[PDB]
Amino acid sequence: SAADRNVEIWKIKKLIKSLEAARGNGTSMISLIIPPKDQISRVAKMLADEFGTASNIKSRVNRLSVLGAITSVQQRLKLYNKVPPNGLVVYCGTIVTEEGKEKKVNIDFEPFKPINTSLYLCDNKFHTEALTALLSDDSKFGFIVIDGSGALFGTLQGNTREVLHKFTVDLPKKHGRAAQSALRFARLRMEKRHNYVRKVAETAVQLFISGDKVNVAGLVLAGSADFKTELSQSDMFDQRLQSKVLKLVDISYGGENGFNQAIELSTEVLSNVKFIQEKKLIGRYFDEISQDTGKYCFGVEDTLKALEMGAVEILIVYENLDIMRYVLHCQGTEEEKILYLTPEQEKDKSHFTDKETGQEHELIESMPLLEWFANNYKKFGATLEIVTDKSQEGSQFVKGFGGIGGILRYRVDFQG
Amino acid sequence: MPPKFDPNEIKVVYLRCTGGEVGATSALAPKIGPLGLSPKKVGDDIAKATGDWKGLRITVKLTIQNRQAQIEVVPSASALIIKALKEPPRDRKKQKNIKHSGNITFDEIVNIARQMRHRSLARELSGTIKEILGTAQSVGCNVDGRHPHDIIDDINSGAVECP
Amino acid sequence: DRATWKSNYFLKIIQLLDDYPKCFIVGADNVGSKQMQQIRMSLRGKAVVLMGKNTMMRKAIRGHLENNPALEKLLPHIRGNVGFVFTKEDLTEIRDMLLANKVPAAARAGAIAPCEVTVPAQNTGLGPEKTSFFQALGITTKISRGTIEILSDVQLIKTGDKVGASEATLLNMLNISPFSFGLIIQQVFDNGSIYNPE
Amino acid sequence: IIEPSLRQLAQKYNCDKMICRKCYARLHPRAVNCRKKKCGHTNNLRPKKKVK
RNA sequence: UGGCCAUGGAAGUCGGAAUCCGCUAAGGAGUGUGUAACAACUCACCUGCCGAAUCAACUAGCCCUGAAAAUGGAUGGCGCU
Ligand SMILES: [Zn+2]
Repeated sequence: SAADRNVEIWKIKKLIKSLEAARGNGTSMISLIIPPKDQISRVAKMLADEFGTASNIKSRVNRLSVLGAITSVQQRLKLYNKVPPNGLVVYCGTIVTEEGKEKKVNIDFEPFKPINTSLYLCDNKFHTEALTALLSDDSKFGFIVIDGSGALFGTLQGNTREVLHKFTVDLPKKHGRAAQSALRFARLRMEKRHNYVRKVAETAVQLFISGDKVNVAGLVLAGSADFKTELSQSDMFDQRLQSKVLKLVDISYGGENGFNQAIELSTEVLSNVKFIQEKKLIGRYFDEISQDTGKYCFGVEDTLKALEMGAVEILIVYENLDIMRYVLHCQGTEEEKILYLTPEQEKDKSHFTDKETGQEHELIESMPLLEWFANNYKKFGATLEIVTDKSQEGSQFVKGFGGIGGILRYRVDFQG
Repeated sequence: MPPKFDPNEIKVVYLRCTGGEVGATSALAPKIGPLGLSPKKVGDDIAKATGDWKGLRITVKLTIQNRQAQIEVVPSASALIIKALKEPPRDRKKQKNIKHSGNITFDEIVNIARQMRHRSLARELSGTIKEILGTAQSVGCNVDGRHPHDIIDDINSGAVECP
Repeated sequence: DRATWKSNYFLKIIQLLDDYPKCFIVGADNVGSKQMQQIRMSLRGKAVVLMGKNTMMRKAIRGHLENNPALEKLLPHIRGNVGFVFTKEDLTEIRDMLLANKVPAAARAGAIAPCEVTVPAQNTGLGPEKTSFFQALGITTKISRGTIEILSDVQLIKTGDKVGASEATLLNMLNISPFSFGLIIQQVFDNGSIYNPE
Repeated sequence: IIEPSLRQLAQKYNCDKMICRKCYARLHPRAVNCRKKKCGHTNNLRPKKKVK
């Protein structure tokens, strides 16, 4: 199910947030990650040697803690018999926290999504940078590799390199050694070749489409010999699939040996997709401002109000955003209020005396707003869109408009 | 309220409907709210206070603004009061399967329902109103284990008691 | 359907004729359902209003029924858009109640004018809008700070005059509704005797 | 811009028409069947799309 | 009568389970237009005029649409209603 996947993603996001905060002493923590194809025996051996090396670390507190961390991860790996699909992630350590509570901790988990990253690290903190990068990059891309020998279809997350399907073909020879038949054989050769293109296109429709709408956000044709060209510029290739064709890549090799080549050449064009979608989005937002319309809104004080009411269609946010949702509470009367505060207005603020009654109105701790948007944008209108500061329109949105706004479902008036 | 910003009396009414709880999607104030001195969050809290502990399965909200103090009331709709007098109360979040059980009798309880109707209907007294409110029920299905339709024709009660 | 209903409609009109010895023939004219509902609410206790057809051409069958004359006089007057009002109270009082109720109903573009309609000197209730619609025929209107104010009490339409389209629309925008009426009384039936609103 | 009654007069002649689904023939708005022998008096008709 | 499900908005109207009573002369818990949603408009029952047939769904004859080829062209030709 899709909802169950979303819950698992959120659980793991929460888990990562708790691990980032952790911290401990020296280099006690053991950030370990395993890729899916890898053998467990090989990792178990590695850890055993690392345990051996640690067995002469001059320090006391560091050494013992590290040995016990490596001991624990080795035991965790004994519980598995193979590295599960999606890879494995193991985070062992001896965390310090409040109440002087030097507690040991071990979190192995099969992560959501296939990850391609190996990692071993020891440090004072847990290294959850690779995971956060996989959570950000959800843009799957598709990869068709054409060749006279045989095709290949595959997919490509930020890290992960998939193979969906492939075939080979027994195509005819270039030449026909009869004068009259040369013409006919040539026409027959061109028909067989077109039927191959037709077959490839049909297989692409089967694979890359999901519920009459393409799952992949990009689509790379690679190969040689103006064959990938035939696929892009052809009426047989379906337009809904064809419209997202981003590169035609000239490679050497064919099949899996060329798949990686095609990725490397295509890497620059693939990274630019997110940037283009941002430009289109913010460009559409700024259209409304250029004309009268009045659909657009901006700033927490306005955009949230718009969101509460006659809702937004699209809510556009900067990635980073400072602004934070605090929960203010009264000592005596039990009155409360929530406010969305900037970095200066949140850090120190004499505003929060109750005034009417005459008491100190204590600010009970925050949940950060952009996270707040992510929590319950389903509650409001929907389509939470994060955008960077890189594009010229994006930089305007961040610097000028404060990195927050929304495109509204209908016209709205405002006051004050 | 006409030229700039003036309250001569302000007993201004406007009809909102639906209000089980606060509602995140809200849509309570704007347009009519802020211009006229009624705020937003406080107005939502007052609406929750009036429409709290029954009804929590949809309500009606006439909002009589006295300058800044709104007077929320629950004017009765027939289907709402039937749903209030059901097998209560599994409020929200399961729930889910669904709100259409509809085997909750109400024989002499609907007599109160026809009485509380704000005159209306262009009736010849309850004899005809009984027929109306006995069919408003999409869910209830009338007495113990009855149908609605033609059992209504043979009524033998409450003709002279409902005025 | 429409055999049993037709028989039921015959039973309704005969029962009303048997119950009440007095009927008030009222012309429906350009009338709303809302008007008819308001009339029902006002005349609920005493009178019962009805709206028929050429099965009101059937008082003949009531007169046939081993009893009544006098209903023979009522046959020619069931023409035009006609409805009945059966009742037992009185005649001149009920006529006054029918006259007193009525409804506004805004200008009919093309039809005759019953009274001398005027346009009092007052603001429209708008911003800087089209004064050209008012001044096209022959009205003195100024933009006296935003609002379109009419600057003189003038008669547009007189008695027995045809109402133009543009002037009818301007009256509808101003919320001036002298035209229409509600319902008219043509003839009466009172225990055998016929009157003509007198 | 343009007087409303005058406009609707012009509309009657250019806008309030049926259109044949087979041959695109422009037909009077009462139409049930087409005019045209080329489409065999189709009867697949649609209204001419109004300018928004 | 903001009917219920559906809140993302459907108080007749993206959809779907429903789907009856009152007033009734009579109007579907609604054909559509259109609306964020209404509104506003539009689509029975009955009259007023006029003055005998009217109308629906099938079906099969001839005719037509469907029906595009390369020298100029063939119901055998001329022609034929
Ligand atoms: Zn045609």
